[PDB]
Amino acid sequence: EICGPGIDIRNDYQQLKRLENCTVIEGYLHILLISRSYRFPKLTVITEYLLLFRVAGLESLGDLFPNLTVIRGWKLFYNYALVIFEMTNLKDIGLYNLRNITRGAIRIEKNADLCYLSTVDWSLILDAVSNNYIVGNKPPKECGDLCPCEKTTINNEYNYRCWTTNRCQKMCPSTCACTENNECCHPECLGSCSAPDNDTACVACRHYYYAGVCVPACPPNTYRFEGWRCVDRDFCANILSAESSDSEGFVIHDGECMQECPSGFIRNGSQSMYCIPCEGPCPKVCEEEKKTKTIDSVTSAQMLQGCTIFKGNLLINIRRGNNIASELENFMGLIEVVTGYVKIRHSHALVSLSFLKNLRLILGEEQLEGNYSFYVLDNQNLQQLWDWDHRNLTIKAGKMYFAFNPKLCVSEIYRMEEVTGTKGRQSKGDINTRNNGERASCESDVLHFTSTTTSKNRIIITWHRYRPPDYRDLISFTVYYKEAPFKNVTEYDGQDACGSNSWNMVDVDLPPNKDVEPGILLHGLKPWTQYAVYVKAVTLTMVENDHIRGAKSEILYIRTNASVPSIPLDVLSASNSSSQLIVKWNPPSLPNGNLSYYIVRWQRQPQDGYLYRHNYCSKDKIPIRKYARKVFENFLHNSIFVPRPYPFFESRVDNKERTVISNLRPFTLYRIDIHSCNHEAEKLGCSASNFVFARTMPAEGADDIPGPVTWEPRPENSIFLKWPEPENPNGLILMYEIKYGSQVEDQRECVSRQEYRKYGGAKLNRLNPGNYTARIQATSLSGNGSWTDPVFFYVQAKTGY
Amino acid sequence: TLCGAELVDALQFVCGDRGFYFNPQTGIVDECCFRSCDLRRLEMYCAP
Amino acid sequence: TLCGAELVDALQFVCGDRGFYFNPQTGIVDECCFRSCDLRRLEMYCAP
Ligand SMILES: *[C@@H]1O[C@H](CO)[C@@H](O[C@@H]2O[C@H](CO)[C@@H](O[C@H]3O[C@H](CO)[C@@H](O[C@H]4O[C@H](CO)[C@@H](O)[C@H](O)[C@@H]4O)[C@H](O)[C@@H]3O)[C@H](O)[C@H]2NC(C)=O)[C@H](O)[C@H]1NC(C)=O
Ligand SMILES: *[C@@H]1O[C@H](CO)[C@@H](O[C@@H]2O[C@H](CO)[C@@H](O)[C@H](O)[C@H]2NC(C)=O)[C@H](O)[C@H]1NC(C)=O
Ligand SMILES: *[C@@H]1O[C@H](CO)[C@@H](O[C@@H]2O[C@H](CO)[C@@H](O)[C@H](O)[C@H]2NC(C)=O)[C@H](O)[C@H]1NC(C)=O
Ligand SMILES: *[C@@H]1O[C@H](CO)[C@@H](O)[C@H](O)[C@H]1NC(C)=O
Ligand SMILES: *[C@@H]1O[C@H](CO)[C@@H](O)[C@H](O)[C@H]1NC(C)=O
Repeated sequence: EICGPGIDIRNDYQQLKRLENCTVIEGYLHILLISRSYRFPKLTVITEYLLLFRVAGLESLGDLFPNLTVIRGWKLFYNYALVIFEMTNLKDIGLYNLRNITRGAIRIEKNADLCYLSTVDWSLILDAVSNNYIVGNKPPKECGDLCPCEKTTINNEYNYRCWTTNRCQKMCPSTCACTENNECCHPECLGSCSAPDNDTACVACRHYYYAGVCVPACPPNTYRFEGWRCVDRDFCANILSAESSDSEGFVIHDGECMQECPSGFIRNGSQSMYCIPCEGPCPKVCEEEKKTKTIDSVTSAQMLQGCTIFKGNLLINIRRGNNIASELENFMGLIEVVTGYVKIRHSHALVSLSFLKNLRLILGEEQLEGNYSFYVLDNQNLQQLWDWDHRNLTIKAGKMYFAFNPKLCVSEIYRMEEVTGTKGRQSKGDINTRNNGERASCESDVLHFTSTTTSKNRIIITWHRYRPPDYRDLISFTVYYKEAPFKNVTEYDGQDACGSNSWNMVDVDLPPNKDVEPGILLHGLKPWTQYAVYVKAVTLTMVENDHIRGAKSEILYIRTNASVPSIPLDVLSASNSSSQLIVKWNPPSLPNGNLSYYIVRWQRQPQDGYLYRHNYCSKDKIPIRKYARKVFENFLHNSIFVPRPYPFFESRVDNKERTVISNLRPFTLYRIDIHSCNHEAEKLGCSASNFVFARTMPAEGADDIPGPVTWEPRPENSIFLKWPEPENPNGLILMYEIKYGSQVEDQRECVSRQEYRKYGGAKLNRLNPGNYTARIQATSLSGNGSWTDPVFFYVQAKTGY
Repeated sequence: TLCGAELVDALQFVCGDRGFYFNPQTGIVDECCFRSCDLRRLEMYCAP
Repeated sequence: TLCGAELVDALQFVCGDRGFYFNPQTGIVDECCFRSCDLRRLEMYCAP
């Protein structure tokens, strides 16, 4: 009896009755928020994970599932195969038949009455014992882990192993997968054995299972289902994934029966039970229930995001809107094939259809009345289609109708049917010159630029004076400029006459004096940046001749002059060793040219002069300087509760943004200046410095006493200890400590650095007679040194011969 | 705002014997713990 | 990020003997304490 594909028991205590027949639970198991005696000896295997949470009244897990042997953990709950969290009244994990947990780890948390945690050797039940989490339970010091058997090494200890107070932890002998009492199971077996080394007598199969047999790999005409058994071809032809609009059956792939084809695979036509390898980015076909998808807003086009093929019809009716050309191009820019027709009606905001880029095929399953597959009408601002000489298009069936598109030149739609392939298919009234191309300026003159002058942020550019075709026409100019990273720039990139998507526009008038030519000064530009500039003429014709001409200039690419680069970004430094400093950074924000190299500088910083003056045997704190469960509860709550509906040294780094400085004074502060030059830094000069401070590693063993300690008797019953000073300490020696005593070095003397500078040592004054031992330790800025070797001195009771 | 074990205590209190319904990880913590939620929002996490 | 007395310690360290210049309460705390600032931004708070 298999139960699945997911058991979620909660609220009602009596709802647990759903496990009365289940011997295997396909999927996870949830026993949550439960508030008598229920026994389920049938259950032995759980494929995924097991979760227990806030079950009141339950005292042990053996009360419910005594025969639970294997938790395969095919799919894990936050990388855990068993979660026992906030279980009140629970006293022990009574799963005394649990043998193997195949995958995930365990998280046992917040069980104030749970014992027998350390009595379980989880190293022989699961593998990833390091990633377990057993915190917040009843402390083993305040429990009483008592057995009523065998034992082994747990961590560094050796102690007995028991699941509960009546049952021990069962183990197999070293000769073997064993039965109840010392007989090894089959190699393909797992857990216990109804009979020794038999395929049909296994409580749980390792690898896979089929027809009562523990098989390594599935038989030839069977496939992997879930992670423990094998099913035939007709079984997965009856499975149905979670219900959606694009929900279909399961697929057979790589001898496995999964829900959907893996990444880089798509379902084969007709034979929809197998996955065929699509080489490119496999399509995301979008199927909508409504016959004709109307795009009357940017919010309506959102449902077409990421679609490759569209099974339906497109009706574009965009009157108003925001920045539309860049927005629709995010949604509809990936659509490549339209099964039906495309109608652009009343789309006044659209000046170009360029947002339909990858659209290379329009079929014609359904066509508008009159057999039309492409139908545009009343587009007062559509200057151009998406049909420029770069894009491809193919309309398989249907005609094209164009009417009341005034800004669209009639020559552009004649060029469309060349690639479209419908040259002589339309009628004489489908494409008419009367209401189309009415306000369009097709054949236009050419404005010629005359001179360009470039700085680091200003550009002066002038074009030739333009005499209009008629004497009466009032003439004005308009400068279109924008930052273009590279040259593939089209003149159409906005929407309507409000599309501020890209081109910056400045209206400059024709100068009064006829000797000076019209020009424009651009101010506030990024240094070393390629700008696309072109000028258009504003010819206001007094005699409205429908032989519209106009003037337009070539796209001129102008790059400004380089400047001083920006400071390097985020300078971080560390010290992996003494006399070494590693530093990393990011390229500057505004490089202002091609990056060539970086110039780093490091300067020795002096030790603090205030540190040398104070007597640190009186101060309590000596200064030290350095070198170089909620998130799971949120996941458990987000899943359970578902609501109902010194000089400077200088070096140049050639390529990378990382470098290591060598030869440094150990435990010394350093200023790290980093500059960023470019190709024009030889004349302009390299950039400024983004600096940081870092201290090297302390020289290990360099702040201890470098010689033996000597002693000399002094007046009274005194002893004058004398020891050499560390030549190269880690920064500075602040104080010394003398540890002396007769039998135990009990007395301790503090020696300041100022005291040592006067006498070269310390005088232990007035001691009781007897033999003594002494040890001295130097404390530097990085820390203390090691104690010296014990020196032996005696205090005579009567200083004499 | 209710969070953690303090949250599930109020959830068991509001539902009481009614229980919790069950049948995209922007769950109740991102609703009643990250932001302040009233008890009417909590009750909608119960059963019918 | 540097804040409070920890901040003015680094400011006196960076400027040193150079001093601090002086001559809309979105000051240095809303620059070097609210957000992370590098030592180049700190040095611009010193004197010439
Ligand atoms: C902004 O940067 C622009 C380049 O990105 C500058 O445009 C460049 O300007 C220079 C000088 O005005 C111009 O001439 C360069 O090439 C000449 C030919 O090699 C060179 O003249 C040589 O011969 C002279 C005698 O025959 C001799 O005296 C001289 O030393 C040279 O050996 C001239 O000196 C200079 O090397 C470039 O052709 C021009 N480049 C472009 C692409 O237009 C512009 O001036 C900069 N403007 C500012 C304000 O900084
Ligand atoms: C529980 O049984 C599984 C059976 O697969 C054991 O999994 C082994 O895992 C290691 C490491 O990934 C593989 O090298 C082995 O090949 C796996 N075994 C088999 C039979 O394929 C797992 O080690 C067992 N755990 C315990 C504690 O016995
Ligand atoms: C600083 O002093 C501590 C103890 O006062 C030193 O740590 C001891 O090091 C010895 C080895 O020489 C060990 O046998 C002891 O067990 C250590 N004791 C402790 C409490 O750690 C430490 O080595 C000294 N610092 C340096 C750089 O030598
Ligand atoms: C120009 O073409 C290149 C290569 O296809 C592309 O990286 C770039 O984005 C294009 N320009 C624009 C403005 O999209
Ligand atoms: C001190 O040590 C010496 C040598 O071990 C020993 O002879 C002597 O008895 C000890 N005691 C005194 C008081 O000198």
